[PDB]
Amino acid sequence: THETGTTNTATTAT
Amino acid sequence: CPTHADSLNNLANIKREQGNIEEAVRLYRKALEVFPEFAAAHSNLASVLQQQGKLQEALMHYKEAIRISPTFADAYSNMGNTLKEMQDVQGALQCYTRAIQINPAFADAHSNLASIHKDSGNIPEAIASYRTALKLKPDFPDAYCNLAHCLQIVCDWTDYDERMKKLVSIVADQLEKNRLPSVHPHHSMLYPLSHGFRKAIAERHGNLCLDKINVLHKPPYEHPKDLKLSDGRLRVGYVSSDFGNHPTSHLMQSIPGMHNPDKFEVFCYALSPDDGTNFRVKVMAEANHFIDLSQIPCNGKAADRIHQDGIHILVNMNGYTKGARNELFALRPAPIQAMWLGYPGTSGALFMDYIITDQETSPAEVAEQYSEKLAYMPHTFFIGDHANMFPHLKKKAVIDFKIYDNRIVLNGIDLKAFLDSLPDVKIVKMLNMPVIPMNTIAEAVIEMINRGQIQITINGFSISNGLATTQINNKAATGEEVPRTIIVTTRSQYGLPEDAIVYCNFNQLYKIDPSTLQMWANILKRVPNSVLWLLRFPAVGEPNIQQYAQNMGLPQNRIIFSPVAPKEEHVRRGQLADVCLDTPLCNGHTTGMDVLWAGTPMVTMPGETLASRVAASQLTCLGCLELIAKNRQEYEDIAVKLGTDLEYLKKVRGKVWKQRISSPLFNTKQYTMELERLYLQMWEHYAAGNKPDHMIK
Ligand SMILES: COc1ccccc1[C@H](NS(=O)(=O)c1ccc2[nH]c(=O)ccc2c1)C(=O)N(CC(=O)O)Cc1cccs1
Repeated sequence: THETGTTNTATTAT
Repeated sequence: CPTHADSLNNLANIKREQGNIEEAVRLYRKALEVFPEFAAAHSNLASVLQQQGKLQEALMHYKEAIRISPTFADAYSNMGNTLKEMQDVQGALQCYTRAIQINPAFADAHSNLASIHKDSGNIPEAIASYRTALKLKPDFPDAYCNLAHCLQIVCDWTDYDERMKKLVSIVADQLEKNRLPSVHPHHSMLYPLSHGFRKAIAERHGNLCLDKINVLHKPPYEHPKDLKLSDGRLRVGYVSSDFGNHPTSHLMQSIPGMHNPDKFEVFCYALSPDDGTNFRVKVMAEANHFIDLSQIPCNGKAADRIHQDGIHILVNMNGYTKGARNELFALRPAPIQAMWLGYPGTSGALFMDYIITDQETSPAEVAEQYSEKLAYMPHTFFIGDHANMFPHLKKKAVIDFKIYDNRIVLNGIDLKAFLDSLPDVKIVKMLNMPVIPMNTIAEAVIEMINRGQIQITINGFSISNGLATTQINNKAATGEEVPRTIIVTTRSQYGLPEDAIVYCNFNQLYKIDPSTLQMWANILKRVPNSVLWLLRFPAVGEPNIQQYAQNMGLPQNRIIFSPVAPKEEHVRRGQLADVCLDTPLCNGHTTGMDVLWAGTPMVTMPGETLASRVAASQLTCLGCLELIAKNRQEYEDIAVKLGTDLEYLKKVRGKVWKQRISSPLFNTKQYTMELERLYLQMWEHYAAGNKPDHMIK
């Protein structure tokens, strides 16, 4: 059984 | 001016979303040239480096971001995802819990934490954390879809209809927006998605492999155009993470050694280290060549090794499963690359030429479900090693506790020898079944079962309690060795009734949907006293199934659950059932082979997906077309007839018991010969200068 994918967070520069 | 670095970083973020990973890397690095202490740019760069498979370099930039900004929760959560991929679960948990401690409202980190719980087998905590993520970020496709699979796993069908609607909606939106779908390819079979969507899901996950090989800047390989360098022999390479104690070896471990060395040279490329089991020993000893690619983690260097061996046909046994390195196939080290056996579906990927299947599983009218060209085996593409692994189940005897074939069962290598010294055994004609009367020996055997004793000795023969195999010989329990003793298997061991029909299904519960359980309920309601035998797979799904069954008019005492068992006990106890009811949503695959080897008729309704038609392919090769239903009414009628016409049940059980031996289904030698004829059609086709086309003979 494959590992569950994850969500990378993109950071907005301000 | 600070807008310079900020603008580069935010433009790179856009490029990443668009799939232009190379340009994103360039802009992130330019941002770091302009503003070296740029925490966000370090972390965003590490994100795309992770996506390119540069895991160690990504970690380094994550730590730089956190050194610059110790409370940068994005970087902690992103780093957790990289550690999870490196198999460092404790490191990943430490990062996720740090991120959530910094920012309790951080939806993404809650969802990434949930994925750890899901993979650990802690489905209630995964559900809680996914639900926290969706509460914080209501539009969150990864969390919704992985939550949906959590609920599938435990058979929680609350608002199942709206769940499927939204799953399909999410995939449509993601496909339309050129994003990676949040439904995984191996799961797409479970949901009412179109065949186009399932193929597109596959292609997009395959594209992930391209981002990881493109950074290698490798040119195309030159491929052999003849067999001269190999002495006229076709070089076949089997690539798999599962040469070991894994169901794929339980299916095909005999095939490498059965290839004809006068016309074939067999290379097995292991993606996993040696797990110490006899499965790994056997393939390493019987393949002409065995190559441990787990020692060569660079996919460019591993592909070079494949290409140096001169492989003509390279066989992908993983598809989208744990342990896959489809990057190897994306680099195309061989002129012909085929999907086979390990993955029930299309790769959707340009870099795979063929899928090895058959006309029952994959009839020509549905070729559009697959990106590959179809390559037909003559009977079924499925195969199992049961005849080699479980020969003790070729014969059985029973005790007449009063005559049934599946209430008290004995199997063993020396079973016939044992019975030679019991002069009062009766031989029943049904291929012959000996029947031990209720004598002194039988009482001692039954007493062993009732007292939970491990084994007894009668006339020098060891007689084992079938529930204690791991205490007697752990290698017998796993299928690594053939059991030596006579084994006793009984309905009482599993709480099954002695005087009623047992319908069984030994699949994971996520293969059941409401529609399937309703169909099973219709059957039980028509066969009085019959029961359904399912597995705690997992246990927390049991109250959900019991509750839904009761709402369908079925008392709780009609469904009996047993624990998951070691491999040999799981196949052996299939002999206690009268009938197996196959799951139409996704059939039993390995488990279909298992139940037929026990002689248990399996009723199935082939669907449209490859995964929904395997069991019928198996039953066609077996030669029991009367067990294959054209619709739900036929499926119920067949199952009810087997449970109510006991002479018919004896007839059909007799067919399975006999044809598991006489048909091609479990014949690995014939399978390997026909596999070889298919490889040679592929090779000749290529050798004549043609691109792949269907090989349907
Ligand atoms: C070594 O087994 C691997 C390895 C990798 C992936 C799947 C399996 C394995 N598939 S298998 O064909 O062998 C197999 C075995 C026992 C079985 N016992 C049953 O009662 C019913 C089915 C069954 C199937 C598996 O499905 N398991 C269940 C899980 O994931 O928790 C793990 C195991 C549990 C007991 C021994 S093994």
